[PDB]
Amino acid sequence: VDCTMYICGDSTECSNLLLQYGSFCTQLNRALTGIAVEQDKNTQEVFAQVKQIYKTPPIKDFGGFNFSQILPDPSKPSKRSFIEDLLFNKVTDLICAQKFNGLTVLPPLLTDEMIAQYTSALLAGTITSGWTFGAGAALQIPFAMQMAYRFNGIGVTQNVLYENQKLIANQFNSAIGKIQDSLSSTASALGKLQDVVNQNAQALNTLVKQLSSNFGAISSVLNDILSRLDKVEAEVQIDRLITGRLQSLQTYVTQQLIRAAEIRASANLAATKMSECVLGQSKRVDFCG
Amino acid sequence: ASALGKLQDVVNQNAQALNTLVKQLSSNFGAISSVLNDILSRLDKVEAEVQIDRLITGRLQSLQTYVTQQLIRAAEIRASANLAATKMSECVLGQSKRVDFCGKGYHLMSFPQSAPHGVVFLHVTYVPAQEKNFTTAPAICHDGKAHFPREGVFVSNGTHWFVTQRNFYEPQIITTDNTFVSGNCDVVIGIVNNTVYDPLQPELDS
Amino acid sequence: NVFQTRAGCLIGAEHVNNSYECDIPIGAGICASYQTSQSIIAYTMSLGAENSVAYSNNSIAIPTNFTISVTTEILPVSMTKTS
Ligand SMILES: *[C@@H]1O[C@H](CO)[C@@H](O[C@@H]2O[C@H](CO)[C@@H](O)[C@H](O)[C@H]2NC(C)=O)[C@H](O)[C@H]1NC(C)=O
Ligand SMILES: *[C@@H]1O[C@H](CO)[C@@H](O[C@@H]2O[C@H](CO)[C@@H](O)[C@H](O)[C@H]2NC(C)=O)[C@H](O)[C@H]1NC(C)=O
Ligand SMILES: *[C@@H]1O[C@H](CO)[C@@H](O[C@@H]2O[C@H](CO)[C@@H](O)[C@H](O)[C@H]2NC(C)=O)[C@H](O)[C@H]1NC(C)=O
Ligand SMILES: *[C@@H]1O[C@H](CO)[C@@H](O)[C@H](O)[C@H]1NC(C)=O
Ligand SMILES: *[C@@H]1O[C@H](CO)[C@@H](O)[C@H](O)[C@H]1NC(C)=O
Ligand SMILES: *[C@@H]1O[C@H](CO)[C@@H](O)[C@H](O)[C@H]1NC(C)=O
Repeated sequence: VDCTMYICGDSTECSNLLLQYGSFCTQLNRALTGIAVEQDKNTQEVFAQVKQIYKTPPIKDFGGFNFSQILPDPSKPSKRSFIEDLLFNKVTDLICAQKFNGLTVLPPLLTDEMIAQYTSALLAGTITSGWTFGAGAALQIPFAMQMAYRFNGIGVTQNVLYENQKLIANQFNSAIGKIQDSLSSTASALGKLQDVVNQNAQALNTLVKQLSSNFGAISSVLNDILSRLDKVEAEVQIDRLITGRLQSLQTYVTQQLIRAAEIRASANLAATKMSECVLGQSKRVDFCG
Repeated sequence: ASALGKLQDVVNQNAQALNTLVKQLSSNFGAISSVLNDILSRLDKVEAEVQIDRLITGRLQSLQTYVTQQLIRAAEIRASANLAATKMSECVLGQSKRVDFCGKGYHLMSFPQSAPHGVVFLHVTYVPAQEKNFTTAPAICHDGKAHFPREGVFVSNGTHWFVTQRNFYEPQIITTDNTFVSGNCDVVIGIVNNTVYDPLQPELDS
Repeated sequence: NVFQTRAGCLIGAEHVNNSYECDIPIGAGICASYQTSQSIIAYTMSLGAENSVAYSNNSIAIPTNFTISVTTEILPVSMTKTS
């Protein structure tokens, strides 16, 4: 957010007064930048834990497990697995309105197409290389001989899988299918994401609507106070706007800080799962579900 | 200088907001001056009661900004301190089965080292290095029984089937002590034809 | 010397069709670095180096040798107390 503009639109008169509150204007940018920086640190920690970008082999023989659902779709222009498209449709003007007053939406450092390359890599190494790609150079291992280990991890002797493989194949595939409809037929599964996006767009609306409030001043248009009244008095008026608005930023900023600190906690939970659950096999009961 | 950036940032950000907290003592906040007394001795106090508001209202706010910062920033350290206790507890005092919690590679031990307003772990981790492409099989028929490895996997360099531990290449001839019997030769997908040597059979022959 | 980006109007860095590691993060994948005479460049960040695991249902790769690496990890604990 541009503090000087958001508070004082196109008025040096107001802009000069803002200087008398000192470093509020600057320390807000210092605050929001701290957020904005670590957001691309979060996405950095979570998705890219892998040194190299692996890609699935040309031909898929996993022993009956069908990953065409979850693997990148070679026929989409932005390659994203069939499932991920179900997600990007559910989640969702505010496009320039905010951008009027100095409320800017900076582009996330990593484009979605890049995020889909990581989650391809992580998913490409998980399938082919087992869990070893997180500990070093990936080691190709037969996927059906991967799942013999992941049973030993949970205490089921591997002779179960080598005998039940065909069955386990179908249970897997038929399980993947229902994941589509679980997402496809209900829009509330993504509420967690949907709530984050809303609350952000929420406070922005609120932050904008605060521009139209009198805050005790004679009007909410910064120029009208300058137009109607001689300055001597209009100074005191614009204070009630500034004091009101300048406060109204700190409210918004403080919310973002607090809210980001939640995401910062949720990000680590992902980065923990991504490392332990995806890259390894978790022994923590009901941490992975 | 950078590897301590995490620490150096924390020390900075405090002195930063500490600085900014101080500079706010020089700001007018709308009042006629930022010196407390110089408003007084200029005016008769019944006016100063009005001005000193805009000083107090300003400064009092600037505290609550700074304070509310610290609380938020405190929790940020708070979560980091909890993570340090978790690593100190699990990584150093234990051996962490968790993956990449103690750093890349399988974890052996950690050595904590103090640092100003922080801690520094030295994670000693076991990273494999040199690999060799191996033909493998999930199972081995012998008489029609199936043989599976107790730990590790059947491999071969292309002729002699060896069972070896997984995270290091240590081939061993395949005997019953290596392998347990389950099922038979139909079901397994990928079982090969081989002979699992018996410790006991030769021991008899005398 | 002007170039149009996803993140905005960039000036004074020669576009590069090559793609290297992200060095100075800018936005939407554009990442700048100093090297080639020399000029600041701007290029689509390559996420990672590329690999394709050589995979076949009988193919396994078992490490014959290892390293022991010591990786420093650094965390805050406390911050300067004040009143
Ligand atoms: C994996 O599943 C997908 C669909 O879930 C299969 O793609 C289908 O293939 C059949 C061919 O018999 C077509 O009739 C369908 O139209 C395809 N559907 C889609 C959505 O593409 C795919 O063949 C399966 N592959 C494996 C290896 O199991
Ligand atoms: C695979 O490894 C086995 C185990 O060493 C090799 O078998 C030995 O090969 C050496 C060759 O110098 C002979 O001197 C030994 O008599 C062999 N022992 C046995 C029990 O066979 C085998 O040659 C290796 N094959 C390949 C292709 O690497
Ligand atoms: C392992 O040996 C078995 C026999 O003990 C093989 O099974 C037969 O293989 C022949 C071809 O060599 C087929 O004509 C027979 O039909 C197979 N058995 C039956 C009952 O059909 C087996 O092919 C060999 N290879 C394996 C399984 O690894
Ligand atoms: C294993 O085979 C692949 C096939 O492309 C090859 O690239 C790789 O170098 C081989 N492994 C070793 C250790 O040479
Ligand atoms: C492994 O894949 C090859 C295809 O390259 C196939 O000929 C062979 O039958 C497969 N073996 C098993 C056990 O799946
Ligand atoms: C990249 O290549 C295209 C042709 O495919 C060319 O038009 C463009 O100028 C090149 N970019 C640079 C920075 O030279």
